[PDB]
Amino acid sequence: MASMKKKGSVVIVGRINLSGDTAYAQQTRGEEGCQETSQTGRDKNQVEGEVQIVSTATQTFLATSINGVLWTVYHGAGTRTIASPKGPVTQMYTNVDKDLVGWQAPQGSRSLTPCTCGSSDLYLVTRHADVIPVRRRGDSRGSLLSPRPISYLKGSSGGPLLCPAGHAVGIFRAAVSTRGVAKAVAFIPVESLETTM
Ligand SMILES: CC[C@H](C)[C@H](NC(C)=O)C(=O)N[C@H]1CCCCC/C=C\[C@@H]2C[C@@]2(C(=O)NS(=O)(=O)C2(C)CC2)NC(=O)[C@@H]2C[C@@H](Oc3nc4cc(OC)ccc4nc3C)CN2C1=O
Ligand SMILES: [Zn+2]
Repeated sequence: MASMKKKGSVVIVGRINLSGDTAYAQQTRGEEGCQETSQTGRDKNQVEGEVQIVSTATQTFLATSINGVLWTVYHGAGTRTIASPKGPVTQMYTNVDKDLVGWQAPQGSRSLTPCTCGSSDLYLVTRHADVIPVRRRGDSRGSLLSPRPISYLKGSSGGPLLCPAGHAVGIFRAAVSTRGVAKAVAFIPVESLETTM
């Protein structure tokens, strides 16, 4: 009982910059700072952008702000708090049935707008700042126009699927793997987010 440890907070360690004409990943915190911040839950770094790169002590993935909520996957964050300037912040959404969690969007972040376009021509943003065209195939699935090994998608859960106009259509959740090649992806649709809200 005196032995019991507590899990650290999720920590923002970077972002995917979609500011200009060229998407690129930026790192804002190194490994050691990440571990220190995960234990204290005190993150004093300025936050910017819509797509954050986040890490725990053992995993790294993405988190996306939509409608003032920073969304990510349960299989990445579990029930963890997220580090913030005033300490660990408790999740305001947790749905294991959707593989979905969410915190209040960090101060200084920018939120994506939920898509109302009804378009099936989507774009998946990875942690390496790749913008991958994806054709919507269902309420929660889409196919990569150019399949590639799952290695290229690993670590991008929690990243956004965007419509042509830049609206949020869903949160990247899983890849459908066929002999190691990712031909389709599964995502949490924004409407499922808007419902949980
Ligand atoms: C829908 C399932 C489908 C039928 C697939 N079948 C086949 C044959 O392909 C199929 O299983 N695919 C898998 C191939 C993996 C190989 C790598 C894939 C690469 C990128 C992928 C986007 C990524 C990702 O990047 N994670 S991550 O960021 O690296 C990480 C681990 C740090 C966080 N998601 C990803 O890895 C997921 C995680 C697992 O899925 C779920 N866990 C949970 C857990 C929960 O509580 C514990 C509650 C709900 C839940 N719901 C899921 C759907 C396995 N995942 C696959 O994608
Ligand atoms: Zn749209």
